Amino acid sequence: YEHTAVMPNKVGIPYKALVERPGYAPVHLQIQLVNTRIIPSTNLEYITCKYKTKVPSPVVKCCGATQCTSKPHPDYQCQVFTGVYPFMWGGAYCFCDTENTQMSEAYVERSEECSIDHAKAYKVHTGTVQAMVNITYGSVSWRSADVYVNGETPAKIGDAKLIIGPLSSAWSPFDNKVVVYGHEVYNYDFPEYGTGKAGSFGDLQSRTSTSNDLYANTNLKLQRPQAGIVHTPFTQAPSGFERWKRDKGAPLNDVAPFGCSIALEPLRAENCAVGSIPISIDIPDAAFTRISETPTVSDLECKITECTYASDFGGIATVAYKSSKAGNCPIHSPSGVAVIKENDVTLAESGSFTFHFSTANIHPAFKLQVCTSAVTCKGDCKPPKDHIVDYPAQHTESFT
Amino acid sequence: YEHTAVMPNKVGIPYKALVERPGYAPVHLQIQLVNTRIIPSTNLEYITCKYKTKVPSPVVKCCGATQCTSKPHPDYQCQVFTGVYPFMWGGAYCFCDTENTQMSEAYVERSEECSIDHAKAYKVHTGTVQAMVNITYGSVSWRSADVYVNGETPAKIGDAKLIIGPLSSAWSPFDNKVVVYGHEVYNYDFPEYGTGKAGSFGDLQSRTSTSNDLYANTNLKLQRPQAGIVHTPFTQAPSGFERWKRDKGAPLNDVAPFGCSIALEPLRAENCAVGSIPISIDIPDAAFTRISETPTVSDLECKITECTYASDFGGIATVAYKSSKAGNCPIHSPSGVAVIKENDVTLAESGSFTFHFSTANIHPAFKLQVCTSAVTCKGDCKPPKDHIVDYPAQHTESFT
Amino acid sequence: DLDTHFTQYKLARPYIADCPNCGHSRCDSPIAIEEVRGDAHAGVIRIQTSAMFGLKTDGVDLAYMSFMNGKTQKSIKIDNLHVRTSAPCSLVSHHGYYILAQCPPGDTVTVGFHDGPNRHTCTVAHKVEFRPVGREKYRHPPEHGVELPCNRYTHKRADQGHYVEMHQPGLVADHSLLSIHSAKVKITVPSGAQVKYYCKCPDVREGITSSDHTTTCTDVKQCRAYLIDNKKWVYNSGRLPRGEGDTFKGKLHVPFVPVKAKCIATLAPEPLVEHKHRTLILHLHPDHPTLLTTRSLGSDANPTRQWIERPTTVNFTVTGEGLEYTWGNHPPKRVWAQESGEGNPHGWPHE
Amino acid sequence: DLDTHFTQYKLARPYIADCPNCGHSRCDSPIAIEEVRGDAHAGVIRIQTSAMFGLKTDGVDLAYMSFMNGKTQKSIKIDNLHVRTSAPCSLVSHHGYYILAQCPPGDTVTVGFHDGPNRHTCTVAHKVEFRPVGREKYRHPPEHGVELPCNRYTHKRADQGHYVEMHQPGLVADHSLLSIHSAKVKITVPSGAQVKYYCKCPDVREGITSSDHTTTCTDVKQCRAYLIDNKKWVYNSGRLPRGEGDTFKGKLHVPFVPVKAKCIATLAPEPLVEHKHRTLILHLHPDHPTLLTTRSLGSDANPTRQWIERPTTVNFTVTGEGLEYTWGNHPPKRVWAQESGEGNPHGWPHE
Repeated sequence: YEHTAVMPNKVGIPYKALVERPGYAPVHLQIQLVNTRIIPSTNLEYITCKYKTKVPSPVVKCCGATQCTSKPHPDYQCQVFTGVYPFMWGGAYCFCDTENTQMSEAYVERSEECSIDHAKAYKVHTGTVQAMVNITYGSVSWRSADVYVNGETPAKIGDAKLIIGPLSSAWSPFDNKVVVYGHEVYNYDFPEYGTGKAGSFGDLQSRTSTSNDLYANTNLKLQRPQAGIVHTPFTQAPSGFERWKRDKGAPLNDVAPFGCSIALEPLRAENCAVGSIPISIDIPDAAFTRISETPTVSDLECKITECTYASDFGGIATVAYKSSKAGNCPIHSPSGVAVIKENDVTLAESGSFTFHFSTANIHPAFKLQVCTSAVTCKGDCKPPKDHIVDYPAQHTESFT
Repeated sequence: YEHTAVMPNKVGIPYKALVERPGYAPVHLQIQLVNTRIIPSTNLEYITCKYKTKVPSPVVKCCGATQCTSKPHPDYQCQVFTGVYPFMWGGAYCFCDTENTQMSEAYVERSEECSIDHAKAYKVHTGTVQAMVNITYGSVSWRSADVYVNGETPAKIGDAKLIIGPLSSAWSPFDNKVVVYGHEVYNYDFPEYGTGKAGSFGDLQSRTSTSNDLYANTNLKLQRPQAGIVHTPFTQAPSGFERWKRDKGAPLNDVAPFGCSIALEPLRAENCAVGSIPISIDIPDAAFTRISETPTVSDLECKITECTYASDFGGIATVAYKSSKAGNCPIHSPSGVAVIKENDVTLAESGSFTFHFSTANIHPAFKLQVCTSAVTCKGDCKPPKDHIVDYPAQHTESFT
Repeated sequence: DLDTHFTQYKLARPYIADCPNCGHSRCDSPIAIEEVRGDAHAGVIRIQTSAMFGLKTDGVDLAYMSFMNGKTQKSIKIDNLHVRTSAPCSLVSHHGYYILAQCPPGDTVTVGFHDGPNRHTCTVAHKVEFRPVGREKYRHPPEHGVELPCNRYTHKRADQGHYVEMHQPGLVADHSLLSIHSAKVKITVPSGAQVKYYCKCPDVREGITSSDHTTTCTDVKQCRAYLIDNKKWVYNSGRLPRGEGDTFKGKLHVPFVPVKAKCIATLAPEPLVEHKHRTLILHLHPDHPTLLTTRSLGSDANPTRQWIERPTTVNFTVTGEGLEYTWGNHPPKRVWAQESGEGNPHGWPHE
Repeated sequence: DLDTHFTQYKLARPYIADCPNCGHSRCDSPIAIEEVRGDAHAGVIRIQTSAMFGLKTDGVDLAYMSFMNGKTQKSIKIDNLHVRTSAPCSLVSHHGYYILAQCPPGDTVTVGFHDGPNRHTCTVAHKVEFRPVGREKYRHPPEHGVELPCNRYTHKRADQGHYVEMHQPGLVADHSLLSIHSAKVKITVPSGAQVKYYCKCPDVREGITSSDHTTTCTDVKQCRAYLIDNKKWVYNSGRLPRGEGDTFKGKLHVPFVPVKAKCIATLAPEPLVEHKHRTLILHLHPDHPTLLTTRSLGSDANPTRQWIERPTTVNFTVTGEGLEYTWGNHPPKRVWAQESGEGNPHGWPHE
């Protein structure tokens, strides 16, 4: 009646659940926990991205009391160098014998890639919790609707009134503080934004892609420009971006438990193959198919005349039912332990009539609770090969 | 090594402590605390304040059902009413002959008082919390140091690193949820964010003081227009920041734990006077006075030269000092029961040097921690009294 | 003031509306009261008439009176007006659609100028409360105590610091507008507007408007006399609907913001601070209810709550880091513990 | 286009700065390379010369080349520049200090044309790859494989998507600037600029010091020829030092931004993804390094990581609830299981 259904929160699997009832006829659902949703409140702490030593032009005080001063976009790594008597077309512009110093300054500054396709940290607050739940029916055909699990709407959306979550993916499998760089998610913790840690993630910490305040040391170390002429050597360690796709840490869209792959996310782990959303529906009795407008199935037998089997969708088995009543008949192997092609198939009394389903078997001996009364619906059929294909259409696995 | 102070936290009073250091000569403290702040990593959930039923203007579709258009302020009480026959000059402004509908709409909207002299909710976490204790050492110098949890933010405020425990402000005297009314801060619940309803302080949830969006239920009730003619009946009941000022929680600027007061704050605890502040600092030699002044203070005896019966500074006592090497010697009672106004008292071998203090009784047999040597300055005096005067300069007090 | 604020004045008209306690069958009140604001901490109360008194619509003088009679103003002296709240007010200033007037707080507001055989008033309900900020909480001061920092309104008309959503001088009927299109009712603009309309007969009934006219149904009372003004802004009222055809959602300020000044406030004398050994003896004798509370300091919170409205000696146990004592909503006092009364040892909390 | 943003063009003027390595005893050449950006993964590299080729500083032709020889321009053809990286590049477009060029990837960049009494070439380091942004990394320009999402350059030179510091420039030597004040060496402007100064001998060198020159030093080669271009803000190179007494604002964009879409790309030669009984047998045969990695789908977790840059038949034991297979930055594929070896009896013979 009030059809509980928990399944793994797995994106691409239509688990085709069954309301077991005897007041009215059992009616099919599909409690398909499509797409792992997580989405809490977040805070952009700092973008990281591979450097660009976009020199602010070296503030040079060549002699006497040195100054590298302060100009817009603070934080400048600045180092005096001597043994130079520079050239740039004409003669030296640093030249005293009280110093003979030419003061090179270089800071790390956001690349153009920081703007678009970039590592992006967050200190992620506990916030909200989200789910996405398909409910089909043995009357209604599909709705795959986003459903909240926090204080906003953990009630009715689409068919039936549905109470959602808590998820096992209420937080991402990745850490509280998370970096995301494209598809690839890198879990890295830091307390909050400020002045980071060089030669590791958050060695560049710009609040955003074009900014004033930042942390500009990707292990940027200026060195002496030999030969008595000045340029500015940049000795720099790989940033949290260069590391994260070719000097990668942990690529969470391939190593986050469950079955997750990820996009750019605040802290969400899309496409996880568990993260189970326990769905519970309060179905009004009216929405059902009546038990007298279905066969109250009796004389259950399954056979075939000819058959071919399919574990995606197309698995068949004729049924010699000679039921006490006759009518329409929603079918499902109880509570998302089968994938049924159909929502509802009519089944009468006398003769043999195939229905469609799909299961984690190669021949159809999956029980099917055909609008009252389960039966393993054997038939010789023919083996399919159909398992190279994506996330299941063979439920949570439970047969051959 | 460290900056001893075992002597309580107050405010107003210029109260003191004595740094036991054996590597260098000890240093006097005047621990003047009068600023104390918390400031964690926090999130402003909503400004609150009482309603203002700034009666919005409804999109009256008129008769044959009226549909209430969504206005730019989320959550709105809107109720169709029929049996009206509008007038606003001349006749009906609705399209039925006299079967007219008047769709009254009223939402709660930010008050002009919300801008200034308001309330302000907070979910108060921890991320950046600070235990602030100024010590004007006096013998050496000022330092107003803080503690920080986040490690991309310095905690080396003051001379160096200063550790308080019991903390002077790194806790919150208010709860996680706090409501605020001017001076009186009430550590009292409020409903999360984006969900708030009447029967709490936080029933109004405007995200800014003067906003454009809010969450508007403060027990605003539309009722049927009078006389079977148009207009908007708005019946408005009490709300957060109107009640809970006599339905009040604990008014923390007079009842805060840790001896503090609170107001409209980004989370701070002003004017603390916690149980004690045992201050311990990891400081270089600069914060101390050097060992050359006296390696150890060798002999001394103290007796009054007429004292006070009061913690007003006026008590004096000569001390026949002597030392391993002559020099300066910071002093203060090592209990702070006598609070000493002398930053430094000079010591020569077998000399005598009066210092200044405040005591609290006619026979001041208070130890004086003469930079590695205690001494009781006993003797009979004359009793002045005045004990309504501010928080102890005799702190750790519980005596006559 | 009378200088720049032609934001509201020029780009507005007073709007004639309606009120329940009026006429022989309800007068159309162009002074229809919405949005009473005694909600502050003040002593002065803000009323909103539908009328835009102030400047006529012109440059000078806040002491004229422009309400709407017709589609036209009625720009006359303010001497026929009676602001009242739940006690007779004396006007302070009008600015916009909003009038500030000095009178006690009140559950209702009751405004009216004589005109016609009737006395042509308008009244409305709105829950109002002033208070002095802090401990002593009242609905407005009794007549005593110190002034201390709470919200209050200014004398002068301009007193910005808030903004309300303004739509326009919205939809109200003005059947002085409504001519006849030879037998059908024809709406016209107040001052330039996309005028919202429908009849039982076809047009647009959502109030999506670009000068709607329905001249298909004969009766003036079977049609929607509505006005989306498209270059004007006035206070959003419930007795002034808005449409959606060319409505603004443009926030345009409110004058008469209660701002931080020295509010008339409270405090009752005679704290009578006395200290004998770790204890503040306090003879107390207030003029009017004083919320006393204290904090015996330390990690200790030690609250006290007691309304004191008559003579009572209380006590508060001062400690090793003091106690404070807060006789009303005036700021905390402070006290060191220790014996007064001569002659003891000293030098520890042990003697 | 020729004109895309007079933001850079008008408000920038070429300059000649030291090349970091040239091996002519380290020549000064106006092709002093800063900011090599092989940060678009599509065959294309943005390079920055220290001279502002493009438009001269005017309105006409990307097909000129204006560098500084002297303080004066030398406005000649674009094709007299030769960008190269490994094999010779082909220009795409120049704008500002920045050229977009179809180049091989390269650890270095090597630019050069005859200028001066030498061959005046210029070289600089910057790590370039045309890596997929994901679980793959690539070298050479696209010419094979499937497209999959990575960076690519804009052919659009108006981009305000980022901006490089150009606000208050300063010196580069151009001692052609430095005339003589009839015994002592005299600072002069390139074409306007507030030109700061000092010599080895005492002179003021804080504040604006375009009106100050050294009156005590004769030798030109020990003085600060300056260009604070504050009406034609130049690129702020490391081989162009700044002032210290002056402030001007004139932050100016970068034309070429690497953006992410479907970059012309590579996909390491087709893997064989075949599912047998609860097992992905995987014949694999890449070119460029592909991180193959998995996500065992279901209640399951089981990742695998192995860089595949060598042909290897590997296996990944697909569970009932599936496994995922992530052949680099080619999108993750997926495989369920229950078998796929074909034939588990679980029916009733009748055929």
